[PDB]
Amino acid sequence: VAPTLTARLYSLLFRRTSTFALTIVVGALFFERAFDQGADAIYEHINEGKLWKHIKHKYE
Amino acid sequence: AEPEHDHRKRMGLKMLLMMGLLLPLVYAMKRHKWSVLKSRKLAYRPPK
Amino acid sequence: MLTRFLGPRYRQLARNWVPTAQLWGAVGAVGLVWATDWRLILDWVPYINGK
Amino acid sequence: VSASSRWLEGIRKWYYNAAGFNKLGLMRDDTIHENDDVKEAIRRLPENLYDDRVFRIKRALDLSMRQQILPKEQWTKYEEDKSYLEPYLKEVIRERKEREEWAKK
Amino acid sequence: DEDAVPTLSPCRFTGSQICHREDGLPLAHVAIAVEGPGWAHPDNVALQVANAIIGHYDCTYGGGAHLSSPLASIAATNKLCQSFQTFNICYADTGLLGAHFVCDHMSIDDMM
Repeated sequence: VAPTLTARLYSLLFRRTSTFALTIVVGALFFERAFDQGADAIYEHINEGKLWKHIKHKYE
Repeated sequence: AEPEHDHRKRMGLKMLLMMGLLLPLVYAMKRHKWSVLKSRKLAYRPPK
Repeated sequence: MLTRFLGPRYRQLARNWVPTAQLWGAVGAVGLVWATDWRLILDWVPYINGK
Repeated sequence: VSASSRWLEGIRKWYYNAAGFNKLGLMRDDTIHENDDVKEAIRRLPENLYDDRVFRIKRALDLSMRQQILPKEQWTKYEEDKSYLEPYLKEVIRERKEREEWAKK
Repeated sequence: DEDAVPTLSPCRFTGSQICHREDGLPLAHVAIAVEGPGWAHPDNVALQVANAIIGHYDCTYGGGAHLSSPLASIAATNKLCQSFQTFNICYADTGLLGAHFVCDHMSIDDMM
């Protein structure tokens, strides 16, 4: 399962510079988002100095 | 004096996280190509 | 005078590069879409609905 | 001859080891900076020396690349250091100066 | 019959380079190849057909520029070599598949 992983990854997606590119662009899409979630979620957890301020001052 | 204060530090976090991934990655790319020169062996075979 | 490129071989050549030219369009599509955060297109994609 | 010569000789042997080209298997004359006089002398070397000289330099560049050095055993011992290039260079300089004297008249 | 009769163990193909530099010789020899399947593999026929398409060349060949093989023709036209030959050396389970060529010192790149 492990060797065949990197292998299959090469087989189906890496040879043809086509797919190789098709994947990195498609892989950049999902990544950009998942990185911005975790990253912001991290920025929040170490803080909580703004935003939950909203639940207080407004709500109308 | 610095309204941007917080925004940059968020990017800064991303900048460290990103570079903490790109840096080793580029290193290994550069390591892989220099492979050929790092392990090259020489031999000198003059006549006689 | 593009008749010089009209024949059996040229026709075989075109078929051979079809999957490649198709895939290269797939790259350009997603490429623009992702780079401009195409509101119109991206809404259909699961997990990329950041609204 | 006595303590005196040995002292200068040992001061020289000390710098040599400190200069440290011997660690790369090099020889004094291999490190000589190439100028016109030097290029000509390199040119005049006989086949064997010229070949050895290139391999030495290649061994070194190769080391200086991976920033390694030779095992201690294979460093080039002072004494054992052949000034192969010297006689050639001296003659090349000696030739030039003759043209230069001639150019003054 | 009986005891002491071994079989042949497969040979690992490595994929590497061996350059013996010698500027005293006047033409360079170069031989590149990928790993071939070996004797029994039916794949050999197709491999042999592609090779035939690339073919060979030698400076005494009549017909240079008009040769079918693009390699040969470009080779002949731009005088990129003195000779070349494709090959498919078969061994049990492995082989060498490639080409060999002979050329001037300033043509090795182009030929490659």
